[PDB]
Amino acid sequence: ATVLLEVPFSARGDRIPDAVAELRTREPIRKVRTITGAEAWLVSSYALCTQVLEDRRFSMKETAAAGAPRLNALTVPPEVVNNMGNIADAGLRKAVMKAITPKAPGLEQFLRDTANSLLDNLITEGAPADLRNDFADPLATALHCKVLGIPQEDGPKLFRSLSIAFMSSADPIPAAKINWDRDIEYMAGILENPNITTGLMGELSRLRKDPAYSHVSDELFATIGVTFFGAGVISTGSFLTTALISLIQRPQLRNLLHEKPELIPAGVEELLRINLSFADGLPRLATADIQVGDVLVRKGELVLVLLEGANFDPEHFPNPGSIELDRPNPTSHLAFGRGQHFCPGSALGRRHAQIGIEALLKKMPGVDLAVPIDQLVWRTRFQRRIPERLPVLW
Ligand code: HEM
Ligand SMILES: NC(=O)c1cc(Cl)ccc1N
Repeated sequence: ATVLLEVPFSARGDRIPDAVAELRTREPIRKVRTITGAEAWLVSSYALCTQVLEDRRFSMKETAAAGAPRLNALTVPPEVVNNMGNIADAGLRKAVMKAITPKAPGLEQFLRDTANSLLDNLITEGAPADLRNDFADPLATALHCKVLGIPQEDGPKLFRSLSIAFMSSADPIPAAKINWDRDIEYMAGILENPNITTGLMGELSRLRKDPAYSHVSDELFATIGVTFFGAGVISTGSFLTTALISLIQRPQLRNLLHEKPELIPAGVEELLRINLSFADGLPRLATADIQVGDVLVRKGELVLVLLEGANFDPEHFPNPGSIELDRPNPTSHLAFGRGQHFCPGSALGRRHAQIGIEALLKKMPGVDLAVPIDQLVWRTRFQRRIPERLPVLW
């Protein structure tokens, strides 16, 4: 006899388990068990992932309901799961999004300079270098500090909350509350800080004093800075790191982008499509009985949308395991989600990786793993799959 199939299948972000294809072919929606012991539906075909993400009756908000089947424990106050709905209601949606485009003046030059300088330093210290801790993460952290308008020097302390903040835990994490509360006081201080006038926090400080926002709470303003810092640094640093590994593992692809750097955008778009950085399916709670393939999902039940199920579905991406820079549907992957909660930092996520890859390829054209790929240590019980250290030589 066997327990119900458990998720996640594997912390490894350098290979998709064979089980995913088997599941997608035989059972594109099946019952699994999460780390909390709750039952959920795993959706692993493009068509069904797309359906669940586009049907708002599969609610993100409701996952936070007391007594709901859970993927993992909340690392935030329950009202913060409705973050984007709260931002929408307070009239802050247009302002938040305009503040987080890679289109801001001199932001790209900032990324480029920062990536180059992180890289010059690696080269000066000599190989082996750690591309996660000493390149991709400081790059992400530096980008979000610039973007928020906060001092660069504050980034590493805020960054160190993230190994806890993005845990995927069966149980509540005392440390997450500590960090959350601390980082919220930090962001509040920043709203009251007369020198913080640029980026997202500079803008939020203005709107805060505007009579049109007089009834928006201080908690929400601080929450926006903590959440956008955390979600963004975690997501871009994780993505970049594992996209480097895929790049490294493909010297032919790396050559091509080195010769023809104008293909880098088309490359990152494939790197996003194939990325395994999201460790768990996207959770949603059925607010009604909804047919999904052969299964009638009952109101109250948890549904997990498996992003690599969609992104490696051969019915939508032929030869899905393969990076092809000339697919006719290149950006239709679900790497940023789909429908109501589509990632608001997608343009920023894209530029960060394009530039980080671009600079890496110029400075380190012979970049290569300095250990066998199996030696990478994968972070467990975490909402991203990342190698703890990315040791490389060049
Ligand atoms: C390449 C980097 C990134 C990847 C792969 C990525 C992935 C995603 C995905 C798949 C979702 C949808 C989650 C869901 O529907 O449950 C999402 C939502 C979100 N992301 Fe991004 N993301 C990235 C960069 C960013 C950046 C740069 C920011 C902002 C600085 C950001 C902040 C958010 C926030 C606040 C949400 C919630 C959207 C909502 O609830 O309506 N992430 N991220
Ligand atoms: N800074 C934090 O501790 C934190 C950040 C996010 Cl984005 C989510 C949960 C957290 N505890």
